[PDB]
Amino acid sequence: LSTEATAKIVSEFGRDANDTGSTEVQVALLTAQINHLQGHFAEHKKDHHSRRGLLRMVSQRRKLLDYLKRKDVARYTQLIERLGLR
RNA sequence: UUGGGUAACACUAACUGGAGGACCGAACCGACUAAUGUUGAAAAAUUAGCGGAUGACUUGUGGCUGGGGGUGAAAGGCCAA
Repeated sequence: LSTEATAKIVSEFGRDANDTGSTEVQVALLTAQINHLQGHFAEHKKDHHSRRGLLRMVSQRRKLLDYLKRKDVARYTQLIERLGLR
């Protein structure tokens, strides 16, 4: 993931200016990495060690969403709708 | 295929679909048990009872391979009683 590719995905999801670590921002980056990693699975079926990597990643995202939906259900439906998870 | 659960793997339910030298059975094939017949209707036939059924299947016509040769899922079976 390129620098600008990361900085841009953080800005488009950033709640406000200078928003680096937020529920929607975090999950955004994780989702991205997950996508690239999942696509990395379509190929290299043998790469088992990487499978564990995404497991932790997706687990983190699952917990982040669980926290969000639990607190603000509105920000949740919005986040998912924008990304495309679930 | 749809729905649901899962990160994925894959799972569950419903629906769809319907293969299978598969099963019971028609064309049909086979033909175990008895009597009739046995100068018989018949040089192996009749009757009751009895077994099997989309395939490497069955069948018409045409054509090929021949004598100690051929042909034979072989029984020394068949090559016009």
